[PDB]
Amino acid sequence: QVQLQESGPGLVEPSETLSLTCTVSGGSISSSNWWTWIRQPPGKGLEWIGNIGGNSGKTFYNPSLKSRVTISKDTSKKQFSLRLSSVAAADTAVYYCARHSSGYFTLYALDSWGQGVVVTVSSASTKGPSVFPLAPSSKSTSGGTAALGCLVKDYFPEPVTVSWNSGALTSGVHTFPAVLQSSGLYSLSSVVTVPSSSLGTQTYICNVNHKPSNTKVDKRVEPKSC
Amino acid sequence: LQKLNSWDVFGNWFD
Amino acid sequence: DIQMTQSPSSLSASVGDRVTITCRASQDISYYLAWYQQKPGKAPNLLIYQASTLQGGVPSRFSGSGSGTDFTLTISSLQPEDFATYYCQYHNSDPFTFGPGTKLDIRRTVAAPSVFIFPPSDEQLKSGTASVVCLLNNFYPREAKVQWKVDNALQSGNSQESVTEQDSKDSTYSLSSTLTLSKADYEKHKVYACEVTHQGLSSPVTKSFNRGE
Repeated sequence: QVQLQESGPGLVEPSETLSLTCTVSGGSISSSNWWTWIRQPPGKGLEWIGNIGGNSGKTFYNPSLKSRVTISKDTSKKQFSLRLSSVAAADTAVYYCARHSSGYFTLYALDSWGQGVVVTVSSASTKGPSVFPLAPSSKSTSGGTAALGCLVKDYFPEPVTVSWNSGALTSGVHTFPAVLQSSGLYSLSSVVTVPSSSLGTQTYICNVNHKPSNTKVDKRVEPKSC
Repeated sequence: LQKLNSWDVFGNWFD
Repeated sequence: DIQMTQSPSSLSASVGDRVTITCRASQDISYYLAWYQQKPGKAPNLLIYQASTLQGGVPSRFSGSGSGTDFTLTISSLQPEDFATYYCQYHNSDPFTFGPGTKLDIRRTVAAPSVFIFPPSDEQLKSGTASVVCLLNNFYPREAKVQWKVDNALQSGNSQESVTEQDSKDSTYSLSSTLTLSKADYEKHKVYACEVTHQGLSSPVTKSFNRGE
């Protein structure tokens, strides 16, 4: 049935306007659904922003945002949109689109959701990561197990994603939440444990994706040469 | 400001 | 309009348990209560709406009850992948208020960490900074203490740490601690060591290396 794909910028500067768009497949915008926007500030719970009736175009907005929020829809483009004007640091949040299903006289709930867009409000500039290897060695080996990884450092804003060998290596992978350094940039590590007997035969490559900078970087991770 | 009620739900079935 | 509260704010339970969490509305909301599961880093998933209607595709072990102001979500036969934050929501009129969430962790037997240390790469050193990484793998409970020592001098103020979410099968955590120094400071010292204390360890574990080996 309905599937939702969200789009929009990862970084907005204060006092500017944030715009997000959701593209719908499996159904018409013009329908008894209420197309919805939700956000989640860092460390906090979920907050309903507002909705728009797919057929009627009636909009409802959260009173803590209504003067700055506008929701609109375009059936011929299979999309609906959110505009948040005069953004401030407190609008930093993950933003979601969702489908609120309806009955004839009462509503059901948010049964379909977009994947979320991480939005940061800041005057700092976007910066892609530097990727450094965490090489396997004797001091990263336990039994027949070796740990290795990638240090993804000095990027802004969130998020980055990491896969290993294009997603063919998932067992034993740990990608840690990012920390905010005193420089104002983020840093995370991704590690994987593998058979020690594979270091001489198998290639290990971390694929780092930072969409706010359109950065994709593949880093080979090998034992050192001392 | 107006609140979403059963008339709004019902009206959104038309067109 | 509507204020929503949830209780407890967090809990742990064991695999196989039947666990109940609660939601209360500050006003009568009839049965127009929904429950969502939110995994770390993901959009929420609807579990229940109209207080007790199970959404299609959701496992049979989730159920809800209640009407008026007091509601409950019950997870029977609790599974290790059921760790999450659970949110209630008034789903029939604005502002469709969500509760504050209830964080559910899965309880298991104590497991000591495997500890690994990574010297800075030559690449990073060329840039003038040195990051030393200490990794604690697959331990339980979450609480661990990592102390850095450089030539047997306790460090403070120059490291940060991060912890993964629970593993959806074995319910363990992993933790990464990074010590950050300048290239020049890093080249002034020999022995770099991560010291780890944890409920599953009889004495602290120290993993170390000599710079340039």
